[PDB]
Amino acid sequence: DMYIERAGDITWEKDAEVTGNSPRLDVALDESGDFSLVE
Amino acid sequence: GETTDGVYRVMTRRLLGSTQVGVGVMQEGVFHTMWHVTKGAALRSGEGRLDPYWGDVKQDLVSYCGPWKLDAAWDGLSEVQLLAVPPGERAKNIQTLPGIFKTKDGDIGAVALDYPAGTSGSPILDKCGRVIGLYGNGVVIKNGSYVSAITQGKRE
Repeated sequence: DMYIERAGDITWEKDAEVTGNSPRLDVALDESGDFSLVE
Repeated sequence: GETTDGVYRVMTRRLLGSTQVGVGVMQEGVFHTMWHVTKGAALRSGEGRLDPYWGDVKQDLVSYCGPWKLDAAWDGLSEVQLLAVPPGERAKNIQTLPGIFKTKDGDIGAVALDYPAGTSGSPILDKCGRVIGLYGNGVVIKNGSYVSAITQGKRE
């Protein structure tokens, strides 16, 4: 039995931690909603 | 139950203790999450019940109490923020420049940030605080790193 609990407001934070790269990938999406890499 | 707009954890007591299986967005009286978090099951909010209203396994999305309301889109140029809500940890904003998933049916923004599976459904936002999609359906790339699509639904 699943239940939900509030965790916060949805707002942009000024000076949030900035990280992560920006990869450009060729991908395929199957009927089950799974993404896979295309090579 | 609580109907205030915002980000919520999705919990279960079926397993050991209380386990966080995902996250979602309450907006305009509708609860929005990824299909793989709830498998389309009903949810509880205090003494209230949220019934599924729309869902699609291929898009990996589901809405409760009404139709999908989120329609903002990544502009293809700017940094966005993942409002990560990890299991047992406070909601935290992470800023990043999305990459791209190129598919036979068009291109989708993607965020290269790696959080526990229970963070699925966390919202990705633009600089106006609008939800441009949900985090948690993606792929594991060459060096073992996780990259999530920015998954957004259609507002009918």
